[PDB]
Amino acid sequence: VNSFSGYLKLTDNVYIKNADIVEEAKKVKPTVVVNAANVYLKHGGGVAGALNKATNNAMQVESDDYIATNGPLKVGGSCVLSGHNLAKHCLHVVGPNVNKGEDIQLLKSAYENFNQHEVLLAPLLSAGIFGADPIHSLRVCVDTVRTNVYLAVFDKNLYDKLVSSFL
Ligand SMILES: O=C1CCCN1Nc1cc(Nc2ccc3[nH]ncc3c2)ncn1
Repeated sequence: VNSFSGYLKLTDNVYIKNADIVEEAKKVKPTVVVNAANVYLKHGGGVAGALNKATNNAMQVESDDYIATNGPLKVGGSCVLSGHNLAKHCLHVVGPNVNKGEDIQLLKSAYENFNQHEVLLAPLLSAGIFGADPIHSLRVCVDTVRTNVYLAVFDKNLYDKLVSSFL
């Protein structure tokens, strides 16, 4: 039993809700919140911009030190950093950005990072400003993640379409 409330159950392990991931994180304080990161951990917009804003830019400060030490992430890769005031940990995961020409096959590799964590709050990878089809992202999530994932979808219209089209 966990504190996630109001989710629709899609499969044994995947749950979905129309919610602002920022507000959801502040309420549950999950062990892991997933960020829709880029390889430079530049949290300018989309989910990342919103999460970072909620940390008063502390996420960005921490991320800049991470990059200075380690260099950029790989597309499809991840790193674990602090969750600041939102969660114990933030799993920064880089899905492919279609608006940069990146290979959509890397979306499966991106979701594989979730399997290293028993329970996660997450957005749909490569959705929004990353330019992928969210219906496809949900399909890859369900077919790749085996741990317990609670998906937050900001747009109500999109949430309803994802549910109504789910196989
Ligand atoms: O819906 C999708 C599909 C893929 C990415 N994506 N976005 C989100 C957004 C979100 N929260 C949010 C929304 C608007 C905001 N403005 N300022 C802060 C802030 C926070 N929570 C979950 N997914």
